[PDB]
Amino acid sequence: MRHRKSGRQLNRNSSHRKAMFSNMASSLVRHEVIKTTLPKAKELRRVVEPLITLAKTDSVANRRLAFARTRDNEVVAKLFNELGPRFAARQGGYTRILKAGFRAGDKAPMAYIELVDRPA
Amino acid sequence: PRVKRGVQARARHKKVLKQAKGYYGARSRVYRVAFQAVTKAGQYAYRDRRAKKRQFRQLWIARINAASRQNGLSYSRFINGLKKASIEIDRKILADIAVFDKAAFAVLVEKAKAAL
Amino acid sequence: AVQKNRKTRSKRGMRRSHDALTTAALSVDATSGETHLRHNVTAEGYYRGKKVI
Amino acid sequence: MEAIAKHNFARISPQKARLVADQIRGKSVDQALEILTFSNKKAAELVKKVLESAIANAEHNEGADIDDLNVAKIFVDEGPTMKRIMPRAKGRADRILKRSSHITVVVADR
Amino acid sequence: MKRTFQPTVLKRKRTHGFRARMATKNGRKVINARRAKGRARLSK
RNA sequence: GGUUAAGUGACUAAGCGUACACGGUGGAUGCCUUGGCAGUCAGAGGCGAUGAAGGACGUAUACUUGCGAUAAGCCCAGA
RNA sequence: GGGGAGUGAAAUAGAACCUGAAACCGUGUACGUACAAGCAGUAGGAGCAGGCUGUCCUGUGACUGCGUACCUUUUGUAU
RNA sequence: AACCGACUAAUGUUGAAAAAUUAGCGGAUGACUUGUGGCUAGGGGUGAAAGGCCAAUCAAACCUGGAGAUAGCUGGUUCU
RNA sequence: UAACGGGGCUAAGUAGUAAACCGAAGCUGCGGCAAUACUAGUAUUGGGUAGGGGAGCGUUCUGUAAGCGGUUGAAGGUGUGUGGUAACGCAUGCUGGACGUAUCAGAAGUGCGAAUGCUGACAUGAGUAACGAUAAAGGGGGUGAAAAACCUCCUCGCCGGAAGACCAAGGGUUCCUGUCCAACGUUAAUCGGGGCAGGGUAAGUCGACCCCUAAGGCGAGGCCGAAAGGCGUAGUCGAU
Repeated sequence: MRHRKSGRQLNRNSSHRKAMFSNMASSLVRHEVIKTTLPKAKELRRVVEPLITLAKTDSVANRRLAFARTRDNEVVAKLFNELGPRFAARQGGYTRILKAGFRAGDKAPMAYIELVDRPA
Repeated sequence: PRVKRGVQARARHKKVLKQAKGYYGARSRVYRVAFQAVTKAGQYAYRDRRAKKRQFRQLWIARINAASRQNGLSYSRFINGLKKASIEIDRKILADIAVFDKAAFAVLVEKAKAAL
Repeated sequence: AVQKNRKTRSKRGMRRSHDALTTAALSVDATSGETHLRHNVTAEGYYRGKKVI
Repeated sequence: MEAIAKHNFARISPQKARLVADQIRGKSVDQALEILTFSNKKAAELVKKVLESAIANAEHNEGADIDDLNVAKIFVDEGPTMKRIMPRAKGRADRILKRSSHITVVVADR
Repeated sequence: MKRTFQPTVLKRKRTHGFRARMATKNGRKVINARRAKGRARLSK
């Protein structure tokens, strides 16, 4: 029935989804703009935007939390050194999804997702 | 000598197919179904050439009855009247008169009434 | 399990009466004048008049 | 002025291609081109190539302008079928038909 | 599952080879038959 | 003329049918035949250790045909 | 893959190649068809559309009557 | 455990598979199991015996021939 | 409903009387055809399975025919018109591009809807099921006409007494490189065990060959057997 339920299965196990989103967040922090399928973009917001919020308060605790959720030291550094400071004032909506047609191979609805206020 | 059947075989099939123009589906396209169809059409056509003669006479009688009863006589009494008056106008004509010359029909009815 | 009578072309056609395709919602970008799927970026990277890619 | 492009022996089922042909039949060339551009159909890409060849043919082989052009006639005809064999279970083999299609587009300034 | 054809070359030759066919009367009958039929391959 | 009422009622075709036109597919038919079939009259009625039948592998500036390290040939005589 | 150009007597003789049937699949046009029940026709029949010029021809066929394929095998088959 | 096997169930039954998969199951230094090569051949072989097996075939293999066996049976049998 | 065919009926029921009418491919009328008798007319007759009998149509081939028709368009194909009781005939537009064939005879591989017929083609189911282990992907970049699938980088996951590395067998160029992407590849493919071309396999010591023999095979003479052969000595082969 799925009444009032949240979270897409994305035709995946939980452990896979968790892995996939951890990866995808790392990619988005690293490149600041990522092309994915639109449903994955929409889910990614629920993963990335909380990491950015965490990164607004710099602490050994919070860095370790971010590390736990990303397992990437380059990402954690960029989060706490760059992205947190950037989005300090901003109250949510750190990312932006731009729909971008279909993928050639499977005509999957695709979208760009990017950080807001990219210096580029 | 060896005889190939093609050219004549096709002509037979085509003859039937041409007779089955206008039938639905297979019955106009496919020889096996068309043949059956063209046969039953011939059967019906034989039966109906007979039954046409019955249907038309029923129609006339129905019309003559209408007209006679408008002129105050039953079909059954009108035919007897005419017979007794020695009037030998067919139902096909009577029914034509009942439609196209209502006055004449009334005359015939008046003649019929007198004979009864 | 299986048909007892081959289906006519008519009835086959009747089934495919709903098989027709519908077109995409398009729009034209203000700046680039490029047609695009409405709500989607253009091929040149515009969305609602701004270069976003 | 008429120009006709054909794509003979196109690897696409006529039934599939015909759905896209139905989308652009009677349409202007500019309108047809956008309809095919934002199609997700394989058929739309084959058909778009034919339509473009037809437009080219009218501009070059005739004297015409893309502006004054309509999909005058479009049709897909059954091409030859490559037969192939698919193994099924219990040693049974089924035939696969690889249908092909002949796509014809005609464009006309009228 | 183990299927019936479990080839070894040696067993193919010793059974169906030319020198095997030629060794026996009835084998030679086979070679002659195949040679008469026009068979490109007389032996395995 | 308008309003109202009553009666009546075309114009829809998602699709489908029939007919026609023009096509596609397909490869029938017709015409054709460098192949067969049945004979007649002749020939020759065997080939093989002087290594056959049939092959393998080669051979010219893949396969078929020919040839055999003298390898699509060498010699000789006629034509 | 095609369109021109060119070749050819012919290119819907263009190598997927003489002729090019049927099944089967399309596009176009006319007519019918969304209150109507069944071997799909038949006898009748309005309307519409083309011709020809309306007691004509062609196509379609609202509506009405009638009407349970074929073969085989059987005492007997819509079966 | 490997390896050999095949007791139960579910799936599968136009299979992934003309006998399997998954979970369990038996044997597991022996009358064990396995490779290579040998031998036995059709009223014949071989069988710790099920008419089992002898190339996905077995109360008499497969191929070719007799051979167009025979078929008081079934089907079918073509223009007016 | 469902024991009038229905509606419905108190007569539209039942019995009767009178005079009507409807009603069949019956009878009659009118036109036509045929069979058989008779003398062209009469008269009778013309449902039909198994089956008997009679008369024909058309096809291929031979003569007729070195004739006749044909590139000024044959056969075949496809329309149309027309004729006959029918099989079918004739004419003709278009297509087609070289044969056809009167008449009268002659001879048959002489007529197909069926045989769970045979061969090919093409339908229906249906754009349906499925796309072959639920070990799993995500992203950046590249090349390209095009990238979910190829290359590359960073992450993730899976096997690890194997899903790694070797060898024998078996296969046979699948190996490597360049190139191509039609078909093949259950999608696409720039990729491939696919196509195409070129290249690549180096031994005193590995293996084979070789020496040796096992089971067993063959087997000079031999023994035995209608023939074919069987068995077997000396031998000679035969690896695992």
